[PDB]
Amino acid sequence: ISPIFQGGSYQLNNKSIDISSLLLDKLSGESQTVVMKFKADKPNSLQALFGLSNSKAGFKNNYFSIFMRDSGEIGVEIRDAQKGINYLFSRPASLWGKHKGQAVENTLVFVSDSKDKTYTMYVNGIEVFSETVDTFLPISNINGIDKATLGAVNREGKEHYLAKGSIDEISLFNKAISDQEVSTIPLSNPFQLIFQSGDSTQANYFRIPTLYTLSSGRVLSSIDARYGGTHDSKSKINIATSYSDDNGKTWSEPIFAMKFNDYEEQLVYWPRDNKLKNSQISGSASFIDSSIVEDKKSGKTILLADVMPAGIGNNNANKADSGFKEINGHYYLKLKKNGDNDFRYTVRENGVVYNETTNKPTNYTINDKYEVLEGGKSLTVEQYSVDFDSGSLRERHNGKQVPMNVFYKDSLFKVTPTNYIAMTTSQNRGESWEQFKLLPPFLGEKHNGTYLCPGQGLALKSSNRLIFATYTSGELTYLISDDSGQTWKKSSASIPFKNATAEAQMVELRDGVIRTFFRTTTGKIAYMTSRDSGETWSKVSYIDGIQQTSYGTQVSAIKYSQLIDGKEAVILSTPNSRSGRKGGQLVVGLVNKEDDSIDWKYHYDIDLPSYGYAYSAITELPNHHIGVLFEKYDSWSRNELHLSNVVQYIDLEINDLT
Repeated sequence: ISPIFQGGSYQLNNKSIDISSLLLDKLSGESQTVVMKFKADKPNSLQALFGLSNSKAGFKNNYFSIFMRDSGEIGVEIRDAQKGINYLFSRPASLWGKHKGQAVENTLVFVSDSKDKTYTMYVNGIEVFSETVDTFLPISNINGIDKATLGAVNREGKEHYLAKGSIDEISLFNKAISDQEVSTIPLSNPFQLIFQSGDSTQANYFRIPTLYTLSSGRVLSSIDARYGGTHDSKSKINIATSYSDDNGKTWSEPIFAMKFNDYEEQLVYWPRDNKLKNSQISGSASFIDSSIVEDKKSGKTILLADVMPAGIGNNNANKADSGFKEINGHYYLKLKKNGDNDFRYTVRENGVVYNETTNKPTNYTINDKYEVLEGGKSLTVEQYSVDFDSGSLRERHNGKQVPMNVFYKDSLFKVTPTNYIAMTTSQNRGESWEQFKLLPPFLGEKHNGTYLCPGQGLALKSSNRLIFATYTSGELTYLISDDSGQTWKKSSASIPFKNATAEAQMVELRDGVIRTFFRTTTGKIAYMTSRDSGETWSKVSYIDGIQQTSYGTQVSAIKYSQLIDGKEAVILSTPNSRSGRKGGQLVVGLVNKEDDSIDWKYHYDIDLPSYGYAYSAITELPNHHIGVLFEKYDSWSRNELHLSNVVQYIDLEINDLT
């Protein structure tokens, strides 16, 4: 249908605009849609874009408003004191501010539906909330409404929540437009989604993006597909991938690189209230943090990820146990059988389950998918599904049988409850992935697995060497393969930290020379250098000019193929903030050939200093543009848990950065 009101190009410069005469007598019926295209690249701390209020003495709490915060949060208030109603619905991290230095036109659609008694908010094509209430309050049925306002709310004759921004277009409709109709509204997005709610993964949440440019020109991405909200393991999480064959313009429907089936792949709206938001799926196996590399020799793509058995995460993982038993320099996965108190079994060559107590093979074998076979017959377990119908999280059997896997809660044979690293490969550049294999322990049988550094592994340009960075207490542990990932060895590099989340990414400055940039606990990004293709490592230095929080954030880094200002260039992606995960930047550094020092010369602001920016992935696209896939929210903040579609992709050119 057509709007009852439409206006545009309003400048909001800390002075409200009265549109009462134009709008108020147009409002009819109990359902309304507001469509608003607006920019706010210098917002106040808290400002209203649009208001409908009773401006009279004594009715200060009788208003409807659409508001935003300088955190990027968007929301509404719907208030009527006589009805005893004070609704506030909002979601953090819902907005863009600037892109390539220009103010972003956000497209906001708010639907107030009397029939379904539901309030729904979309921004930039993403539904950020949908709230159903028992007692519906039509936004223009607030008692004594007499003002329609842009850029403030009129309360008792004064301007509250004054805005700085612009509204280039605002339309109102006396109808609750359908989800279909919403989808036809043109957008001016500076970003795209690769993975998103409702896609083939059926995860409502995503974290830990990666990007890697393959030699064919295909760009590959991996990610944590997180089902039980955005929580780290323990949870249900799979590793998903998508690729682009047109320099990042379009992306394939995701497939899984690593998945478990003990719990259903469920699209769930995880609660965000303080009482339930820490609900965590507690009985599922999971994967977490992935990294990609391409091998020149074989042509294969290799993907590593951490693996967590059922109910396990890094916090409750057995730190004193690798989960393997050493027998003559060979390592075998340990297993515990139903009823036993110790691990009296191991998994041997060809997957033969072998009994340690009496040194003999059983009738059980483990197949390639880590599934349990008895006499060659597949054992099964009943799958779980999760729900909040009872008012709290329940995990229960759903009637479906799935192959029995040693990483499962209900399995006859269970692995050690600790963290592992697994590897999978693809021979068709991400169209399909093999069944994963566990990597051996690298620091002894009584040391838990090191933690994979998410992002890219490193393929040395002048050799067949492949390196994946990992970390643990007191060191970075580089995993090195010279044979297409068939065998790995470690190279330990001491770092002056106990228990740092030392997520590290590497760049090859020149042949055989690797600089690794890593997260610390000091508020500064650290680095070290190898000049022998990863065999030995320098002491640790720190970057000045970039700030992180005490707890830190993953940093992504690439060696740019082209010279800049006549010099070799490295590009880092990180939040630049001592306060939270926000103020995202790409920082361009020029290498000094005298000593391999780096002058951090250009800082490109991804969006506002106050808008969220967390884990990130960067890659040089085949056309020499830069692709960035990043968490556009504060993934540390306990206020920004469980948000949909905040991992987003943008395309940049070097001239944008400089």
